[PDB]
Amino acid sequence: PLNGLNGLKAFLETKPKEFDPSRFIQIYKDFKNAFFEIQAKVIHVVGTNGKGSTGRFLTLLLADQNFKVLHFTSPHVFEFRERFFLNGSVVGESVLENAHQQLQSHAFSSACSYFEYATLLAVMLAKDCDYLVLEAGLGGEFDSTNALKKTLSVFTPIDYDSLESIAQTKLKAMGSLSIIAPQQELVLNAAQKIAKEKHAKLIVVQNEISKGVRDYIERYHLARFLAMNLEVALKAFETLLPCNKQEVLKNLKPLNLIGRCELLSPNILIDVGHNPHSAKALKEEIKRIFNAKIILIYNCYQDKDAFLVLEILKPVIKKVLILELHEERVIKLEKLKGILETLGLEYALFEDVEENENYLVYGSFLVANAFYKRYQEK
Repeated sequence: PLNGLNGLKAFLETKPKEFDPSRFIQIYKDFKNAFFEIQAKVIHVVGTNGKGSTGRFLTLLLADQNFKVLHFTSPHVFEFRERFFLNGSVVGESVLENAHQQLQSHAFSSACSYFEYATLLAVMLAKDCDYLVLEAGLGGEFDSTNALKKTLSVFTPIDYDSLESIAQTKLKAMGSLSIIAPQQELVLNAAQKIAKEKHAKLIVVQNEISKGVRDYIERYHLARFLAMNLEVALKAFETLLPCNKQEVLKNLKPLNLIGRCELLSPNILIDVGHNPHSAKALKEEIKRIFNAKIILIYNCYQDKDAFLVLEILKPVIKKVLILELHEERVIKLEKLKGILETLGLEYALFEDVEENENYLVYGSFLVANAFYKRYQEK
């Protein structure tokens, strides 16, 4: 399907995943000429944390109103097609290969970067959708998703050169109508200044969780996801559909994201997070699922509070197996060893999983995807 000489998998391998802002603007113009100007209303999800859950919550609410929605996310945990959540499910392989087959014969498709091609695939897949929930990549203000006309932007919490510089690149591409989750003070200030400069409407989400959202989270034991992420998605929903007065949380299905609190096997739990909030939720899920101390397979980036996360997990962790990663912004090995020694956690390097033991794989998309490849090859 996605395989073969002309398949999508081979085409993506000609685009090694790791600069010309004018490129995709030109690519997208050619796409619209050669194909179509998408009619779906486009929601641009921009931020540092909570992009995935905020966007998927909004997608689920819209789908519950019998709307056709595509949710475009990045990166992926196990398979590339995770990036396209179409009409309530991950896109089928043959549907994705068919979109690729239509695109690949055009020059602008060969000019695409890896992520730029994924963006065009999302637009192709969403041709007949009512809404396109479009998560920004790492391109900043020149991100490929910036080239599509937007109905609404949703700014999830922004965090870590400087924080002001991060906020600037994300917020500068705000359109006429945007929802902003609770932010740090300088980020809210920067957003308000830009909105005034652009005559735009900025809807500031109150730092407040409704009973309906609390009830939904407790009813499904969804502590894995910040309640505020659903509050922001609900505000987006109400902003898109101001005439809807239904109690949409009562029949909202439980949120499930691939690679979040996911049992890959009876003895392997996998999660791409790295946060005190997700660590607490995984501790609780470890207690429910295994009801014993387990082994942690772990690494993290240099910018994260590894100490606190490991301290939170320690009560249910008997040993840490460090998943050696040489990518550059990963924490240095000896520094991580010192945190584990401060905490009193036995550790070693990860090599293989034993069938008689239980494991949590945790730390990043990178940690989970790199584990999965080594696990795949047995």
